[PDB]
Amino acid sequence: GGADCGLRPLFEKKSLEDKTERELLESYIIVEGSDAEIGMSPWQVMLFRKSPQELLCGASLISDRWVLTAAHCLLYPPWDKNFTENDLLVRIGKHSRTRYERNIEKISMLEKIYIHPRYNWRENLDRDIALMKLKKPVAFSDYIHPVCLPDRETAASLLQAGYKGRVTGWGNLKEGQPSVLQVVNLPIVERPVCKDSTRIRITDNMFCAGYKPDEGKRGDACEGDSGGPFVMKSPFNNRWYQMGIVSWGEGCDRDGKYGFYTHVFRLKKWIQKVIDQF
Amino acid sequence: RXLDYEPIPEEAA
Repeated sequence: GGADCGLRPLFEKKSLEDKTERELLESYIIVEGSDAEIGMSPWQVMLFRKSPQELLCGASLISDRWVLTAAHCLLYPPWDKNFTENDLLVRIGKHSRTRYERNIEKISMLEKIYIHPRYNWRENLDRDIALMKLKKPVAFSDYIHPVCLPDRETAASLLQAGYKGRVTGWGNLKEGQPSVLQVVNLPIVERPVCKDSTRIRITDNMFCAGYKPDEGKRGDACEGDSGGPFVMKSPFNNRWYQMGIVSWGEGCDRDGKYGFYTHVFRLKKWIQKVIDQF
Repeated sequence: RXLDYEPIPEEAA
């Protein structure tokens, strides 16, 4: 599925708007977040561990058989993490964090994991992206629906400083755990400001988002949220597009610090290549 | 950064 991407069954399809999407549209020219509405992010996936039944990361549904996530969720040698297909399972259609949502959520097994060949875990998590092929296709519903991958023009017009995006996840609320899916809308920040906030070498395959100390507002992703989607609603065709993947950050919601995200469009050719061969 | 659950019944794994 991908022709009906980005149009949510409970919102766009019914001409209903969620509580905070107007905030995103008005800007076009999880710590400190809030509870998500039912069906607000039908592409949100939970990367789950089979051994100690645990939440590992967020992820996103891009088609009936493909899930997108951060490569650090699967491979991060500094912490002795190197997961294979059989160590994990994905839970799609969820709202509650801990509860097995009977008749609503669907669980899938991984058939193959693809990590970007030039993923730089040794230094700055450059090219922090990974694809996962589901063993069997998932059926869409009111709570399960894929998000769109951006094209050159969508990336060009939407990826601008000041424009707000949305991050969702079941991660930590502070640097305990939420009962349900959290959501926070954050503005994209100027590259110079991103660079000047850290000693880490940032590349073109990343972008940072968040409020500046003087802006008053707060918000950020945190542990448990990584691998999750950073999405924006296009004001041209009303579809939701995934512009970033929650990558890294120095702490959570720290003043003067910003969350970093994998630049999905710049790595799109790798995505297409993988899906077109496997 | 960097990277309570109810068990899952045998309806997948």
